[PDB]
Amino acid sequence: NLWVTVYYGVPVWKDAETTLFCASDQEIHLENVTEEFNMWKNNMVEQMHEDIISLWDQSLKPCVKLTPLCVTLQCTNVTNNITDDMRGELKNCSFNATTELRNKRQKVYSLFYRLDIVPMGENSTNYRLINCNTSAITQACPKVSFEPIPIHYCAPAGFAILKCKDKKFNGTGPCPSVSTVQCTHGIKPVVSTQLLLNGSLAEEEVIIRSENITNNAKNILVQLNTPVQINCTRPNNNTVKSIRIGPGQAFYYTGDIIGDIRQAHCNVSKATWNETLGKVVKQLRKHFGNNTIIRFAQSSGGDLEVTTHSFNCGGEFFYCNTSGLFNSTWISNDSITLPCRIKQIINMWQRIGQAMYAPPIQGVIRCVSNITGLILTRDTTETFRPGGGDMRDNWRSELYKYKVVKIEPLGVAPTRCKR
Amino acid sequence: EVQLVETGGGLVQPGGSLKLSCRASGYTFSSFAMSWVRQAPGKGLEWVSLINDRGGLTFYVDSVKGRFTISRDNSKNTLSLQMHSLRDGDTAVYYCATGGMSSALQSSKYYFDFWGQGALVTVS
Amino acid sequence: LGFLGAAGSTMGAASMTLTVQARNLLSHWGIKQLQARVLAVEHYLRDQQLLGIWGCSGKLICCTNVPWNSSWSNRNLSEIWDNMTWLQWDKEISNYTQIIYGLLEESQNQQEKNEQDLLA
Amino acid sequence: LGFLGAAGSTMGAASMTLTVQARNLLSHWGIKQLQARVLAVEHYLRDQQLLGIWGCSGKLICCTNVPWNSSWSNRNLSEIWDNMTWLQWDKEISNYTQIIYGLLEESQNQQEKNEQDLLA
Amino acid sequence: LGFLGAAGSTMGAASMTLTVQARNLLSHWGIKQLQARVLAVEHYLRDQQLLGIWGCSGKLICCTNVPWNSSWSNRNLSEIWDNMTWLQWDKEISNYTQIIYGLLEESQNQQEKNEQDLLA
Ligand SMILES: *[C@@H]1O[C@H](CO)[C@@H](O[C@@H]2O[C@H](CO)[C@@H](O[C@@H]3O[C@H](CO)[C@@H](O)[C@H](O[C@H]4O[C@H](CO)[C@@H](O)[C@H](O)[C@@H]4O)[C@@H]3O)[C@H](O)[C@H]2NC(C)=O)[C@H](O)[C@H]1NC(C)=O
Ligand SMILES: *[C@@H]1O[C@H](CO)[C@@H](O[C@@H]2O[C@H](CO)[C@@H](O)[C@H](O)[C@H]2NC(C)=O)[C@H](O)[C@H]1NC(C)=O
Ligand SMILES: *[C@@H]1O[C@H](CO)[C@@H](O[C@@H]2O[C@H](CO)[C@@H](O)[C@H](O)[C@H]2NC(C)=O)[C@H](O)[C@H]1NC(C)=O
Ligand SMILES: *[C@@H]1O[C@H](CO)[C@@H](O[C@@H]2O[C@H](CO)[C@@H](O)[C@H](O)[C@H]2NC(C)=O)[C@H](O)[C@H]1NC(C)=O
Ligand SMILES: *[C@@H]1O[C@H](CO[C@@H]2O[C@@H](C)[C@@H](O)[C@@H](O)[C@@H]2O)[C@@H](O)[C@H](O)[C@H]1NC(C)=O
Ligand SMILES: *[C@@H]1O[C@H](CO[C@@H]2O[C@@H](C)[C@@H](O)[C@@H](O)[C@@H]2O)[C@@H](O)[C@H](O)[C@H]1NC(C)=O
Ligand SMILES: *[C@@H]1O[C@H](CO[C@@H]2O[C@@H](C)[C@@H](O)[C@@H](O)[C@@H]2O)[C@@H](O)[C@H](O)[C@H]1NC(C)=O
Ligand SMILES: *[C@@H]1O[C@H](CO[C@@H]2O[C@@H](C)[C@@H](O)[C@@H](O)[C@@H]2O)[C@@H](O)[C@H](O)[C@H]1NC(C)=O
Ligand SMILES: *[C@@H]1O[C@H](CO[C@@H]2O[C@@H](C)[C@@H](O)[C@@H](O)[C@@H]2O)[C@@H](O)[C@H](O)[C@H]1NC(C)=O
Ligand SMILES: *[C@@H]1O[C@H](CO[C@@H]2O[C@@H](C)[C@@H](O)[C@@H](O)[C@@H]2O)[C@@H](O)[C@H](O)[C@H]1NC(C)=O
Ligand SMILES: *[C@@H]1O[C@H](CO)[C@@H](O)[C@H](O)[C@H]1NC(C)=O
Ligand SMILES: *[C@@H]1O[C@H](CO)[C@@H](O)[C@H](O)[C@H]1NC(C)=O
Ligand SMILES: *[C@@H]1O[C@H](CO)[C@@H](O)[C@H](O)[C@H]1NC(C)=O
Ligand SMILES: *[C@@H]1O[C@H](CO)[C@@H](O)[C@H](O)[C@H]1NC(C)=O
Ligand SMILES: *[C@@H]1O[C@H](CO)[C@@H](O)[C@H](O)[C@H]1NC(C)=O
Ligand SMILES: *[C@@H]1O[C@H](CO)[C@@H](O)[C@H](O)[C@H]1NC(C)=O
Ligand SMILES: *[C@@H]1O[C@H](CO)[C@@H](O)[C@H](O)[C@H]1NC(C)=O
Ligand SMILES: *[C@@H]1O[C@H](CO)[C@@H](O)[C@H](O)[C@H]1NC(C)=O
Ligand SMILES: *[C@@H]1O[C@H](CO)[C@@H](O)[C@H](O)[C@H]1NC(C)=O
Ligand SMILES: *[C@@H]1O[C@H](CO)[C@@H](O)[C@H](O)[C@H]1NC(C)=O
Ligand SMILES: *[C@@H]1O[C@H](CO)[C@@H](O)[C@H](O)[C@H]1NC(C)=O
Ligand SMILES: *[C@@H]1O[C@H](CO)[C@@H](O)[C@H](O)[C@H]1NC(C)=O
Ligand SMILES: *[C@@H]1O[C@H](CO)[C@@H](O)[C@H](O)[C@H]1NC(C)=O
Ligand SMILES: *[C@@H]1O[C@H](CO)[C@@H](O)[C@H](O)[C@H]1NC(C)=O
Ligand SMILES: *[C@@H]1O[C@H](CO)[C@@H](O)[C@H](O)[C@H]1NC(C)=O
Ligand SMILES: *[C@@H]1O[C@H](CO)[C@@H](O)[C@H](O)[C@H]1NC(C)=O
Ligand SMILES: *[C@@H]1O[C@H](CO)[C@@H](O)[C@H](O)[C@H]1NC(C)=O
Ligand SMILES: *[C@@H]1O[C@H](CO)[C@@H](O)[C@H](O)[C@H]1NC(C)=O
Ligand SMILES: *[C@@H]1O[C@H](CO)[C@@H](O)[C@H](O)[C@H]1NC(C)=O
Ligand SMILES: *[C@@H]1O[C@H](CO)[C@@H](O)[C@H](O)[C@H]1NC(C)=O
Ligand SMILES: *[C@@H]1O[C@H](CO)[C@@H](O)[C@H](O)[C@H]1NC(C)=O
Repeated sequence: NLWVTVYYGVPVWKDAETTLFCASDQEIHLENVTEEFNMWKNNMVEQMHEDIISLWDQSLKPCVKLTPLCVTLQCTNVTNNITDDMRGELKNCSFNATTELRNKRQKVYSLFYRLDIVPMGENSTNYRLINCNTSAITQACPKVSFEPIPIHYCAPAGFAILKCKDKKFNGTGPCPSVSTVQCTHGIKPVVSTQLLLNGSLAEEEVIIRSENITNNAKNILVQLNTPVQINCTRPNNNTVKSIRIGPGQAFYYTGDIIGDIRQAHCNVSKATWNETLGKVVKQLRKHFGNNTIIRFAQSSGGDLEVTTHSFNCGGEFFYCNTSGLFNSTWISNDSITLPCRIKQIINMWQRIGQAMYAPPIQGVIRCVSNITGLILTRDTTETFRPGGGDMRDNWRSELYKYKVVKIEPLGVAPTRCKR
Repeated sequence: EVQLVETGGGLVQPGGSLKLSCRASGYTFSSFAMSWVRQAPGKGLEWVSLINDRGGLTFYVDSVKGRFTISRDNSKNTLSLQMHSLRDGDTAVYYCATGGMSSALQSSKYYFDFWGQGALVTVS
Repeated sequence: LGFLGAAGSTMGAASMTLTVQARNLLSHWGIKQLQARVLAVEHYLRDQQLLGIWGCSGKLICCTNVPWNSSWSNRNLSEIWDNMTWLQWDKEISNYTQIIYGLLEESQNQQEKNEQDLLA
Repeated sequence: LGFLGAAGSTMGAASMTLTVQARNLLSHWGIKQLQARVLAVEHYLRDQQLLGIWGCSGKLICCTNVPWNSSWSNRNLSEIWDNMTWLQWDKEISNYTQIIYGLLEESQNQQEKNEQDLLA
Repeated sequence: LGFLGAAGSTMGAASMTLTVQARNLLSHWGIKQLQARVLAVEHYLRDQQLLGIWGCSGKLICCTNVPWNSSWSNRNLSEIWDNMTWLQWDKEISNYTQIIYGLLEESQNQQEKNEQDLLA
């Protein structure tokens, strides 16, 4: 009747995990393929997380380790015209630093942000740096930028990356329009918390994605279909000086500020932001009731790293207060100014044993970026607050459309052909 | 409705040549194997030749094996037979027929489903 | 006409693109990339070894002397080759591939011994 | 009589040493050596896969059903096998090897389908 | 019935388990493990290449046109296939395997040339 016939080169695949490789400085449509996608169970996210951290750590290996600076500092108030918003933000700290010769010392004074230092014994002249009790700070190399250069992830032979082209796709379930790609689009590893910057926009509508939308323990990733432009600045002219603390080892610090001292801040158009939230609210009401109340509120608690919008602006690390963006209730040429704090001693990843010193940048800093999505958490009346402390969510927002499968070319079927 | 229409020749001298052709319509031409079946004026049916749906495989009755060529054009829905050396014994009606073979991934045939009306070939 | 382009097509159509997929099976930081490459080679060789064991070495379409059990699938040829894509077919008989593979090996083992004794 | 000893000899002489060359295709500090070894294996397997695709698996000399186009080379057999060494020949037709390889694949694909339908 | 289970059995019994062993040939800290895996692949490929050179590609039992020299072993078939296990046999003719391998290669080289001239 019918006989087993063996075929090799069959267009069949199964879900699989593997190691993807980099490509830095092609697409086949698959006409009648419907595939099941599931962001949040996508291991491409876990790989990107580990690769970004590893590359970050590698870049600090050849940089000056600031152990000579774990000394007592004598700090007084800065003798300049400091506005009310900046009182107590800066301190003028003196210390005895090592030099290139072991039997010599030098007296150095520098400006530090208050967030980077701590009083000892509750004494108002003697302070230490924040990490002297937990870690050695490593200074980032001034020649190495923090720019989020795009990375493409490519599959090894025997594997393929499938891509979902459905414009209304929410990260899970069947995708009726699937193509095969050799390598992903370039993804910029932008590191930020509650507002996602410089990512991809939704093609048509604001898309709200959540692993379980009714579960208040889960985060909600909101992709915008329009960017909101945000303008950030540190409006102070910084004079950057350096000293040798060892054999070819230079430490960089702010010596002084030229002119008045003002608070760093970000500007979001008021009208654009109100249109953006109206769109988010309309989509939230498709998961929540229609005749409901949607309230936005500020982050409820935790340290500065999670209660603010954290980002790298021109090499400086900003911590902006977004209570001016998330303070409204929606029931059935102005701008919003967001105050920002600056830190030089940071921990980047949610880790304890590492710390980095970001050397100051000479001059005045300005950067412009696009808000392309929000990370929200949820508490009638539903209340939503900013979230985003875990960087894996930033990467889920770009990788949600990709899946990795293994090719299984061998198979059998009945035919009328016999050996 | 499936139609097979022979548009071949007529009278030819012994030792000459004559080409038959058959135009097909009403079905996917390329899905079926085809054959030529011959009927002498006073006789029954005789199988002469068979061709594959893709045109790659041909089979013949021994009596015409070194003389006839069976061919196919799947773009023009045309079946053809080129006959050479035409013996007096080749006088017959030649019918265009669909069937006689399948492609392994298909249910089998081994019978003829459709017939044309036949060209009369006379060798004098 | 590219790699996996036929994935949504019928088995009888997709079977004509076997060389398209066959050619895409082959091609401390950097170690995990070597592991991926070594593993891809090992996977490839196991499938090739298996075809050799079954007597299908060197070919993409191989007919055998193993009959089909309709307990494996009772669909006819029009259901299988003119519908059920290869992805659909693979799901339907996944439970039976080890039984079929064992029967392909057993058959080849009898064939090689019957052929050595006819050359004697 | 050793590896590449026939490189300067005529194609018809060099063709008798094919096993001499075939056997010399197979065999942080130390990683670049693994990369070289993995790469050598991958190269080897791609050439073997290609012979299989063309229906030449397991042999050093393989005849095909692909006719020669004299647009590729219009030299006769005495010019090619009794002069032009293989290095010279390779230069002369380098521009045509992808056309020829494509035609070898297309032919094998028709041959395997015509043979499965004759076993039916 | 598992891997090497037949090692203590007679050659004529052990010859029926060839697929059992064939399938067990394939599958800074961690580098020596990659070296072991790369090496296992290279070993495998050399044995497969050698079978191809002798004209035995794709099969576990291969008959050749090389006669046996009784200078290699003068035992009869009952002594060899109904006694001397494969471990015992391997010891007895170890001194002759390179002579035999050379003669298998020479024979295949004559066979491929005689077959190309008959297709001409
Ligand atoms: C979101 O995307 C926008 C658009 O890409 C991005 O804005 C860009 O930021 C970079 C980095 O701050 C700007 O590039 C600098 O421009 C100044 C002014 O000309 C130059 O002086 C800088 O060169 C010095 O510093 C470099 C190290 O960063 C050294 O390598 C160099 O030798 C010099 O010493 C540098 O070129 C760029 O101009 C803007 N683009 C625009 C249109 O404004 C924004 O930062 C992204 N946001 C986030 C959070 O990633
Ligand atoms: C953010 O908006 C404020 C207004 O609220 C801008 O402040 C003005 O800046 C101009 C100089 O360009 C001064 O002449 C005005 O006197 C300032 N107004 C006030 C009320 O202070 C600020 O420049 C904007 N932002 C950014 C990020 O550069
Ligand atoms: C930090 O304090 C130092 C003094 O400890 C300030 O430097 C002095 O400035 C006066 C002028 O006001 C000069 O006459 C002294 O010679 C300077 N002393 C030294 C050691 O340079 C310094 O300006 C203060 N820093 C800031 C940013 O205000
Ligand atoms: C952002 O600014 C708001 C004020 O606009 C801060 O909110 C206040 O927090 C204190 C607790 O420390 C409450 O007692 C006040 O009632 C809050 N004010 C208002 C108007 O609600 C908020 O803490 C700041 N966030 C960060 C991270 O600095
Ligand atoms: C066909 O299979 C029949 C039932 O076999 C059983 O069911 C199948 C689905 C498998 O699970 C198998 O392991 C079970 O044994 C047999 O009774 C029948 O004899 C088989 N036909 C053959 C081999 O001739
Ligand atoms: C091939 O099968 C066709 C469909 O058969 C029917 O539907 C399938 C899914 C089963 O449930 C089967 O038992 C049903 O009878 C038939 O229409 C077609 O005629 C069959 N072809 C041949 C040549 O037998
Ligand atoms: C032989 O080639 C003729 C010319 O083909 C063209 O020139 C060669 C050198 C290649 O560059 C090719 O890609 C060009 O198309 C054809 O016209 C002729 O039909 C070919 N013979 C065959 C295939 O029968
Ligand atoms: C084979 O070719 C020989 C050389 O032919 C001539 O030189 C070559 C390079 C071309 O330019 C060609 O057009 C010239 O005619 C002939 O001497 C020899 O007779 C040929 N052999 C046969 C059997 O035809
Ligand atoms: C069989 O072998 C005879 C002796 O060959 C020699 O002894 C064997 C054991 C090997 O060491 C070999 O290298 C020596 O040459 C030959 O005299 C005899 O001709 C061979 N039979 C053949 C090849 O027909
Ligand atoms: C096969 O050989 C058997 C054993 O032969 C004897 O012992 C071996 C070890 C040698 O020393 C040999 O010279 C001796 O003659 C025979 O008993 C048996 O009959 C032989 N079988 C056949 C068919 O000839
Ligand atoms: C600082 O503020 C005082 C009071 O308004 C003013 O007299 C003084 O000139 C300002 N300093 C500078 C450098 O302008
Ligand atoms: C220094 O600044 C702090 C604000 O952080 C203020 O409370 C204190 O009184 C100031 N001391 C002097 C001497 O100006
Ligand atoms: C620096 O050294 C001097 C002695 O030369 C000492 O009086 C002063 O308190 C030291 N500075 C600090 C911050 O300990
Ligand atoms: C360092 O001191 C701070 C108080 O200034 C304390 O909160 C922190 O836990 C200490 N770190 C360690 C490792 O003990
Ligand atoms: C995402 O889409 C799936 C499939 O339609 C649906 O079951 C799920 O509830 C949706 N989740 C969200 C947050 O929209
Ligand atoms: C989603 O969350 C609800 C609680 O809001 C829970 O009852 C339900 O079981 C969860 N569903 C899944 C698939 O985890
Ligand atoms: C900042 O200081 C530099 C001198 O180092 C001067 O050339 C520049 O114009 C100043 N910029 C501003 C905004 O004050
Ligand atoms: C941001 O700066 C651009 C010019 O670079 C300006 O057109 C835009 O209005 C500014 N946005 C806000 C919110 O101030
Ligand atoms: C935001 O939208 C609401 C609802 O339409 C409206 O009442 C409110 O005035 C708007 N606010 C701004 C700043 O446009
Ligand atoms: C919710 O309101 C919108 C109009 O804003 C309407 O189109 C939609 O059908 C309503 N959905 C339900 C469940 O009532
Ligand atoms: C929210 O807006 C009201 C004015 O409508 C203002 O009084 C209140 O302080 C704002 N809350 C925050 C946290 O800024
Ligand atoms: C914001 O989006 C627009 C539209 O895609 C683009 O032209 C612009 O360059 C983006 N801005 C930034 C800072 O990337
Ligand atoms: C997809 O299905 C349509 C019929 O609805 C068919 O014409 C087309 O060829 C199929 N696509 C593929 C890749 O087979
Ligand atoms: C699908 O299956 C049926 C038999 O079940 C068959 O008649 C048909 O040819 C197949 N394909 C199409 C074209 O629907
Ligand atoms: C395959 O096996 C599963 C259990 O693993 C069983 O539920 C199913 O009915 C079997 N039949 C198929 C899909 O062939
Ligand atoms: C080199 O050419 C000479 C003729 O000049 C020939 O006798 C010799 O065999 C050739 N060498 C090789 C390796 O073929
Ligand atoms: C070289 O080519 C010519 C034909 O062109 C041929 O007669 C001769 O045999 C070839 N080899 C020699 C020995 O020169
Ligand atoms: C081969 O191609 C080159 C251009 O790449 C051309 O100049 C040459 O004439 C071609 N002919 C040969 C050597 O066969
Ligand atoms: C071991 O030898 C005995 C005879 O003494 C035999 O029956 C048994 O089958 C042999 N074992 C194997 C694995 O062949
Ligand atoms: C062992 O060898 C002898 C011949 O030497 C043979 O008669 C016998 O069959 C072989 N095996 C057994 C069963 O002893
Ligand atoms: C095999 O070679 C050794 C020397 O290496 C020799 O002593 C022995 O007699 C030879 N004969 C055998 C065991 O076949």
